[PDB]
Amino acid sequence: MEEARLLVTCPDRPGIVAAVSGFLYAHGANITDLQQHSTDPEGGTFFMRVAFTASHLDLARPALERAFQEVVASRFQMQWRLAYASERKRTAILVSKPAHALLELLWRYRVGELPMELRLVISNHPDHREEVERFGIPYHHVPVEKGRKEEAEERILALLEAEGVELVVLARYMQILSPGFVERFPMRIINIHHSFLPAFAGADPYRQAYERGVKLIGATAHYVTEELDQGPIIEQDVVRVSHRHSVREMKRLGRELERTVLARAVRWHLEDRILVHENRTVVFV
Amino acid sequence: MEEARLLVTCPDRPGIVAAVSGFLYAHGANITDLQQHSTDPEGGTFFMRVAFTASHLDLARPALERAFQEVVASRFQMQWRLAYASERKRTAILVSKPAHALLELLWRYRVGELPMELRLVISNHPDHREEVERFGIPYHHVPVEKGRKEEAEERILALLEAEGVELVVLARYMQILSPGFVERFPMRIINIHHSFLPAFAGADPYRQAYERGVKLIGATAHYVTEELDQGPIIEQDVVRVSHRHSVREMKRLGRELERTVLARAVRWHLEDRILVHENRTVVFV
Amino acid sequence: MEEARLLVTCPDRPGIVAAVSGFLYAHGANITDLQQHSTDPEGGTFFMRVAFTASHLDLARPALERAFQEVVASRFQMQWRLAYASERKRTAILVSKPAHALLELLWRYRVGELPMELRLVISNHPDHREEVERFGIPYHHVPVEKGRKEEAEERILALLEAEGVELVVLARYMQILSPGFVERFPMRIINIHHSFLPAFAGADPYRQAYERGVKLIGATAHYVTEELDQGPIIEQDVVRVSHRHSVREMKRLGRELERTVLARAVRWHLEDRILVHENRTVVFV
Amino acid sequence: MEEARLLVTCPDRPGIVAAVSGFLYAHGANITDLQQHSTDPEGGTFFMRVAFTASHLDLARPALERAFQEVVASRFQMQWRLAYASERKRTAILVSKPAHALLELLWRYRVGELPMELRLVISNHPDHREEVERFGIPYHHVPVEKGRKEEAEERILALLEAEGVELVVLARYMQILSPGFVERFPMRIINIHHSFLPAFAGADPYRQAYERGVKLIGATAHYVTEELDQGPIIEQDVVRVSHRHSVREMKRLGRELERTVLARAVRWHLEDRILVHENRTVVFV
Repeated sequence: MEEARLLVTCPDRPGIVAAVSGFLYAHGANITDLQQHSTDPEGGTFFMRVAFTASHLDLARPALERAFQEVVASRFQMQWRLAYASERKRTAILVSKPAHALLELLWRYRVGELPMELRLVISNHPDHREEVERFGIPYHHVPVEKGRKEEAEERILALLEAEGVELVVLARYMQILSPGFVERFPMRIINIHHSFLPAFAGADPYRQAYERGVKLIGATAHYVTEELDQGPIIEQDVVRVSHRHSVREMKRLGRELERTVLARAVRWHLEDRILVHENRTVVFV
Repeated sequence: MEEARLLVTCPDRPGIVAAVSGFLYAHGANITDLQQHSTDPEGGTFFMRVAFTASHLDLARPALERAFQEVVASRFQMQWRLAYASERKRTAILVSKPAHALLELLWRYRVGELPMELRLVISNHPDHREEVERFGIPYHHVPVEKGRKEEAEERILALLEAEGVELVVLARYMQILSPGFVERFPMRIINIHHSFLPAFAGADPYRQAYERGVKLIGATAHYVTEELDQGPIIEQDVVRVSHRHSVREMKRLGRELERTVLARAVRWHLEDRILVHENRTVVFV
Repeated sequence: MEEARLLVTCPDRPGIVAAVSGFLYAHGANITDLQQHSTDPEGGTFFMRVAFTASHLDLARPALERAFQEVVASRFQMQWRLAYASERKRTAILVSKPAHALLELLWRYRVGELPMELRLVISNHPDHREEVERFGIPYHHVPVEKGRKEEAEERILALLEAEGVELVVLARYMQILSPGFVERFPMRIINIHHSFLPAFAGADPYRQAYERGVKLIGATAHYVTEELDQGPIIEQDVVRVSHRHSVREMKRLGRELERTVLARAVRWHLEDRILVHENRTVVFV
Repeated sequence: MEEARLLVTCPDRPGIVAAVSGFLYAHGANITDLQQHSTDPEGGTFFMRVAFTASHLDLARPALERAFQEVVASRFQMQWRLAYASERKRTAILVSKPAHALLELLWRYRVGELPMELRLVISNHPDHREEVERFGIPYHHVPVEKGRKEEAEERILALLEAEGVELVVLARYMQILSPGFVERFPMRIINIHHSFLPAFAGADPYRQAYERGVKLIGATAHYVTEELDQGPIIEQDVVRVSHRHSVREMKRLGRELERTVLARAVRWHLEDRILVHENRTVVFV
């Protein structure tokens, strides 16, 4: 069967669920999943993901959209999107030196545990061409020269635009992205990075965490923003470490943690379970 | 504010959520929480817990019930219940020799983390009278004599009936309950017990688990049934153990695990998040 | 640098650690990891794993082994072993229809997370030939015909001998192994399989479970033994399930659980961290 | 039976385990637990905890201590300690407005899960007098007036001295302690407090967090030091949060996290499982 997903965010008022479930009912659909959240009882914002089925979710789609928009969307000033499971989001993976993130994604993709359409892997290094190509996926090596940054980014954009990339995944890509680039992929660029307690801003954090004697290693997957501030956090987790682990053993623990947290975030983004509002997310698991 | 909770279970058909959220909307309520589950897309059974607020949830209650029953309940052959947070379920704790379960409950109750009204603690032993009374709660020691079982149970029932006990919690009560007794507390008697992998039916399981070299200890909180088969499982969890732990150390791990799992189940039952159907539960966390 | 590992098991006696470490000291070795365990304070059996490095673990090895046998071993009646990290254990993987456990092993092996030397994969089905050989590993299909089981085992055994397999992993191999077969691999056959709370013995476990309303799913890896009883358990773990997950998604989590649990017991074995005594194990992680 | 614990720390050298265990053996002791650690393979510092029992740990103790000092200690330049389980450490608890951390300590102490000898509770508020004294523990209220902080510390110190406090626990004590105060309790003051990913420095942490859309909350227990920097971390842990939880329920989970995390570091300390070297700790659990 075909599963349609209705993602909705709007100002919190009474009757949104009644309106939506009621609209869907009149169009002969059957809710298979319904979740909602309100940042505040009265006032604030409303969030809802509704997964459902219905006969002929084909040419019956543009019409389903027109009606929802006229009948419900406009009434509640809703921000929404109707997504179908059969749809496979054209994605791209940018990567630099580290390969733990990329590999987990490629493999999880290969055994069919990530519902996407991986179009290509872009890297400012050649290191992974062999492994990536063995998966039947285009590997594009486009160097990132000093000052010649704009040089590189132009190619990358053309590349993604040519392929119709809807999602860009930074699998430990070590180069910064100008606000202009990020501007073309709003809440469409997922990134991963190391976290700690307390936070460790410096050179070789995995040496500073060990130096402070931390008992935890964190990792944070988030949406990338032009904004001066880190984008909407998607997922966060930690791996326990003890006096036992050496800078060598912590790094391995942190990678396993990173590739896991990142895949989790990508899987969620692909299953359409992430709703963004302001600089936070509402993840409907 | 006052929080009202609508628990509903019925045969799965399209339009239940539309009907319920729509009814609540017309009665000027605001959904603060909505969760639902369907055992099967088409066919099967429907479950839903709706927490909400509204002005004057007082004398506006019996009327809210009449309408829901005439307008929604009868239409969908629903099994339902309207519960209020201000309501404090009159409960009772039966206990025998072990005290880990009872203590966790008493304390969690004392620091206000269990929304109930503990009326009394019944025991077929005297062991805990001192601790229980220090909490300002009646301790009733009613022996359970050989063959004179019916003798004991009569007192216990009279006791609970006199107090208006709505929930009975077996905090490691070591005596069996005749089907007649259980018959007066349908899905109102929560119990806790040890679990393993593989299961260990015998004398001194905590010696057989250690003897088999298990790496896990389990505990299961469930509703008690006259039925020959263990009642609806509410919650289940495990605690990891290694070659290191001795029968002495496993027992301590299993108790900490039991009192935790049991309190969790009681807290859920009290917050009205447990829906029973057949011999399973749908817990809305 | 070469990491030597000393695994020792013997009747618990005072002074075993003194004798073992004193010996290693005299031989100019430095202990990098030391772990011990005693089943009982008085009497019982002692277990210990000592990882150390030393100048010239070259042909200095045989002498190291002779000296330990004479000076410490015979004296304490210990069953021991001295392994070298660089000795990648020649292993084989048996598999039937299900591929989740096989794939995990293959990928973790390729990414270097499993220190072994995969020599071959054997199956009573041809299904996985393409994928396994894509990893550069020989695929040998040996059907298992009712009545002709005898003939199958002999071939399987010929292949393992010709390859000098030291470890046999059953990644969800669905065919029974005769005691005659197992007798040839004392504590050298690791198997994986389902587990539930309560347990289940029938057709469709992930069915009788969804049926009982369990909140957990268990997986158990263990060495295989000739006798009736299941062999020493190596690792056990769980995955939380609920009302949300379906009978389908319950099987998916069960696979991801098994694959992780089995790969873990394999790595611990390959890393020489498992000691067996009776029908239980000591795992020094 | 009396369990003796030998905590040792010294410049990593070959033969330390040989010398320590050989010594204990000669003195007729039996090792029940042995754990060691080396920060670096070559050079660095060695850490070790040995739990053992022995015939007549009576006045045989001073001799045991003399002999170890002469034969092993001075030789390896080790900072060591020999603790006896029966020596219940005299401890004190400081607390301000928040009571969650205090209550947990009090209850776990009463139920016997914290091997210590609570001598007193001191607060710059009178709020908890009734509850603390209900546990049979003296309550001493010492206000902290701006400008009169000096006068407060002196009294607090007089109370601790008169009681012979060996361990000072800060169960969310909201007042600053002068270096002069801390200097009197080298590695003897355990404190607890919030932590986030990313961290937060302002008014209302559980506000700036709900603000950033974090999915975790952290708590860190650690010894207090005179210097600017936070002292050696003892334990760290987390609690997952989401969109579901509110700013209210985020504080509730944060309390339950802190109380558990602090009580854990306290028990490990009381059980002599913490060794400090520089600004980090080694925790042998």
